[PDB]
Amino acid sequence: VNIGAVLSTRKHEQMFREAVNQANKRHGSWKIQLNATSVTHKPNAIQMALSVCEDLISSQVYAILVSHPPTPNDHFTPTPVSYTAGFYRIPVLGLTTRMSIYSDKSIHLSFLRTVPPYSHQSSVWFEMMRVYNWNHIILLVSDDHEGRAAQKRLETLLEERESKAEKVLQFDPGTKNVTALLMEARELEARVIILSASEDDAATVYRAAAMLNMTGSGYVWLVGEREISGNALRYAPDGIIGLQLINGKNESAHISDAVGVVAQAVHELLEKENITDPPRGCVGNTNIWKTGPLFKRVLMSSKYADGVTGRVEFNEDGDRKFANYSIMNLQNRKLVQVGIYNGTHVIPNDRKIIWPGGETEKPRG
Amino acid sequence: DIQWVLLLWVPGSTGDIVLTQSPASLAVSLGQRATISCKASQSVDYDGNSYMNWYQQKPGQPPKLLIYAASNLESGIPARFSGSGSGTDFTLNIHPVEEEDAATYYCQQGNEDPPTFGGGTKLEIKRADARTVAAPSVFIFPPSDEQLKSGTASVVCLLNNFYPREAKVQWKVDNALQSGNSQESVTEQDSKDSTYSLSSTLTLSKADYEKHKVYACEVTHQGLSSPVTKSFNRGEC
Amino acid sequence: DVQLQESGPGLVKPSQSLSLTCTVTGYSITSDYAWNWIRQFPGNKLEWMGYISYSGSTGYNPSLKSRISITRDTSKNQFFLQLNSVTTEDTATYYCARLYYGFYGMDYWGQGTSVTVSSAKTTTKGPSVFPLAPSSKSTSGGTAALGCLVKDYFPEPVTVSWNSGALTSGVHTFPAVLQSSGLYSLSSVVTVPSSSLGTQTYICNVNHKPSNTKVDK
Repeated sequence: VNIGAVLSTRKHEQMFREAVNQANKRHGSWKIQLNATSVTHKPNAIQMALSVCEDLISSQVYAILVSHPPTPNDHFTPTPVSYTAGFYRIPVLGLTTRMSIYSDKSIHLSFLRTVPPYSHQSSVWFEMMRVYNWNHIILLVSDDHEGRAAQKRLETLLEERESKAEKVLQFDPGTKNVTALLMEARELEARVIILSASEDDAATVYRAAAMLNMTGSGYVWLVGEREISGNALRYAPDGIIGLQLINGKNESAHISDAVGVVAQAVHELLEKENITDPPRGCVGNTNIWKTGPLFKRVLMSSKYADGVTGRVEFNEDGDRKFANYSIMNLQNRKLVQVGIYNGTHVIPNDRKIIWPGGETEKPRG
Repeated sequence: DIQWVLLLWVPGSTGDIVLTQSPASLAVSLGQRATISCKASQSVDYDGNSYMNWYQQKPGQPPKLLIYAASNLESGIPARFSGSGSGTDFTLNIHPVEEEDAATYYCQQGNEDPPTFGGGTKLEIKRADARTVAAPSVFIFPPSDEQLKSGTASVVCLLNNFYPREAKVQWKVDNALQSGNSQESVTEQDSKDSTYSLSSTLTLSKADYEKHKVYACEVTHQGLSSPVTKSFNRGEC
Repeated sequence: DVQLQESGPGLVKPSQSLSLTCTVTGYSITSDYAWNWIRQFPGNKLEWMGYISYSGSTGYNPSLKSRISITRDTSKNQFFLQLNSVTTEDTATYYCARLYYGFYGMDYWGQGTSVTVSSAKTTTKGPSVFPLAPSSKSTSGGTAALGCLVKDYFPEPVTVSWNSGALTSGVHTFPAVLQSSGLYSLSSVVTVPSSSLGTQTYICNVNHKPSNTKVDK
């Protein structure tokens, strides 16, 4: 019943301690006897991996939590902990990164998160497209690694919608010669700009479009969670659709939601039989966790009746539960908002969608 | 050395004068008692009366000691009041409120070798009470194009009838989490209506002005309860 | 969002590395606002330095980057500063908080915290309190003749307040100039009625923040 944790900032450690101290038995009905422990992340990736391999798997932990922004790998992803704990089918909570490539179950056996990856963002964009009949759209994704998976998911969903897009290919990561493709898109069906790149890779496209006065009516800009922050708000046109998921921005709320999900998973595991401990990773031990596929099934293949989010219909991939969205608009950096996605269908809010074209009704998309 | 000359003439809320009576000034106009209590129960009673030489530094007249030691009238100042008192209680009831008796009485410590100051309560108008109010203007002067091209602009708002203590800087623009966009700029005060002047060096560049929707400020003072804010959009060069 | 208590040290060595207590207690720092120090000095305008990212990028101006190395502390969510060679113009009220990009208008205070480059010099001595007795035989027009007589203590950047200030019925701002000798005598007095004179004395509560001298009488 021992549970571990691996954070870097002191605030995350304090929040985890408070979460495991108070309101830890509220999730469910069984009186749990978990032994919560936390390990501070090392500045070096090898030393931290060694500490993980000598502490977590040796103490027979069931789940972890990685949510610190300043990762020691300088890539904003928990690489060593995941590569060390993937052998024992340990559900490495990679809620600190949104990379859709790492969320795939191909190269990562047990790697879940509570943050919508690029695949979930593309799914939400596709769901918003079919509402206003946005079939012929263009994709200006400049990123390659995750952009390939993004455009693959986009084209597969378009084929599943009995249709086919026109531009689903990439040109160059962070280029400045997009004038030709922009002039070609000036005489296309829809001006819906689909950009799912990084900070600088999207800022380059934003400034290149601003240099060509690409801020007319009908340009629906679909951004992600970490695409407009710090300085990308000025380069992007005023009125972008800024997607934001509940307990995704706040670190404390995200950690609380992750702890609640872990508690619900432990309770569901204790409800059934075959309650075995993972093999202790000592010297010479190369044993595989027997309850690995069953744990994956009770994590992603099953549903959750309670928890922090209090929603149902959990995704079959362990990426993010389909729930209500908090999509806020950024008209001149104000508190305006647009139609949010409520898990199953977009429901308009009190104030309607404001468009950068000048009007508030359906633009000339 | 313990008390030097401050920026303005009145002590104000945060003033370096401990011998002051009123925060801003006394509510005296003409022919009424204006007691300038400069009581100081410090180590100045060196076997006799406490030395207290109060003087004025009005613009145009050099600082001249009115009464030395608060006991004997100094030859050179016309007898226009009754300045007496021994120990710590100093009787300085200034009943005649004329154009000459409307300066900051700098109560200098006679037992202190370095020239000290005191008082500061100028006998002028005080529009800070319930009936006496002060409402400045509400027109916002648009910043010049040169200040916008130079990066560091200055959105100076027109404030004429206000006091240094009445500096409403708490703004509220669509829940803007910022800290620091102006200062408490003041100028010389007038004996007619206390005409001050407020300015603001708020930096506003081309990009910042481009990503700017409204400029609804808050000029709510004790007298100007309903200020007409000028929430203009971009392009007001 | 109002828990950003800007604490400025007043006992730092002159022309040395200034480490301002940039207390950031609130929303998570995820490169949302402009966390930088505003140099508001009388005589020159404020210069926009830059901002910090979620993990630390030091996106400040290239001019004040070599001799001004801005640090980042994500563990305690309270980063320090390394302002070396604090000159006369550098000594001013800084605003180390979050700023929304766009310059729409600040909701915080407009005074700041002056980081005075001072030490255990003659400017800060033992507060010599005096037995100020309220004289009932005094009528200063419509106001009273209260106040305190605390001298020879911490200069202007001290945090002297009224007797348990919770209402602040007269605690306003006032532009003042620093004294050459440093023996400041700031006596904050609220607007009290004339009837309050003699019945109850009001002595300012001189509270030294960097010196921890809670002596007032």
